[PDB]
Amino acid sequence: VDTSVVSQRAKELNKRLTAPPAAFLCHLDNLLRPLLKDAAHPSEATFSCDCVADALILRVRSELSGLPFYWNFHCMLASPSLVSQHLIRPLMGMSLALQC
Amino acid sequence: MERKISRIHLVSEPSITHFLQVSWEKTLESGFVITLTDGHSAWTGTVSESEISQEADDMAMEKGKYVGELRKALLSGAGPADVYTFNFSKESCYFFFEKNLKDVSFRLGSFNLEKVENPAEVIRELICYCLDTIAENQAKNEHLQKENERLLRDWNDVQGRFEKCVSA
Repeated sequence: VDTSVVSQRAKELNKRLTAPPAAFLCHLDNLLRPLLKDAAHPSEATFSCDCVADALILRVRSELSGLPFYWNFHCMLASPSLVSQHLIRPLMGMSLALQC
Repeated sequence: MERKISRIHLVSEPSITHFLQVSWEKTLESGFVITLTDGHSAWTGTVSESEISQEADDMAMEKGKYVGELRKALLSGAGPADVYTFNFSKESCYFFFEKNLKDVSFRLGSFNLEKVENPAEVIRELICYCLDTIAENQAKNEHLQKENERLLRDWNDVQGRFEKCVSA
C-alpha cells in the first residue's frame, strides 16, 4: 500500500479521522511493533481474520488515546516469486549453514 | 437543573474569549441546553436524548465513554490528557468541537445553535446566577469557619482535661 489509498481507507473506516497518511502510518507502526517484537505484552490491540474468496481481511482495533482506531489489511495471494524468495531459498540457505 | 459556565477560545478569533453555558436537568445523558455568548449576542441550542444516542452509535463507541469525553470537553474537566478545539461559524450557526492529538483530529461532536433576538436578558441571567453562586459560597465558607474555630477550641479544652485526668 502506498500513500494514495491510505487516506481513502482511513476516511472510509473512520468517518471523523482527519489525519495525514504519515501520522496514520506512524500510529499503525507504533501499535504493531510491540506486538510483533514481543508476544502480546501490551495486549491493547485486537486482531481478527476473515477469509473470503482468495482474499484475506485482517481487522485491527486499537485505542488511540482512548478513541477508536480501526484498520483493515486487504491481502491477496502472493505471487510465486515473492513466496519463493521469502521462504524457499532462505530456508535452503539455513539448512546448508546448519549442515556445515 | 445543574449548570456550568466555561471559557473557550474559538479558533476563528484566538485572542477573544467566548463563554459557554451548558445546563442539564437530571444528567448529561438525557440531553442539555447550550448557550454560547461573547457579550454582544447569544446563540442557543438543544441536544435531546435521541441526538446524543445517534452520535454515540454513529461513532460506534460505548455510550459511557462518549459521555465522558463530551463532559471532559464541554464542562471543562480536561486534565493533561490532551487538548480540544472548537469551531463556530457565525453566518451558518454550526458549532462543532473536536479532540486534537498528534495532528490527528476527531470530530467529537457538532450542534446547530440559533441566534436569539434578545441577548441582554441571557447575559443578565448569566451574571445574576453567577453572583448568586458567589454569595452562596461566601455564606457557606463563613458559616464553616465558625465551626472550625469551635472545633479547635473544644479540642483545646478536652486536651487540657485529659492532661488533668492523666496527671491525677
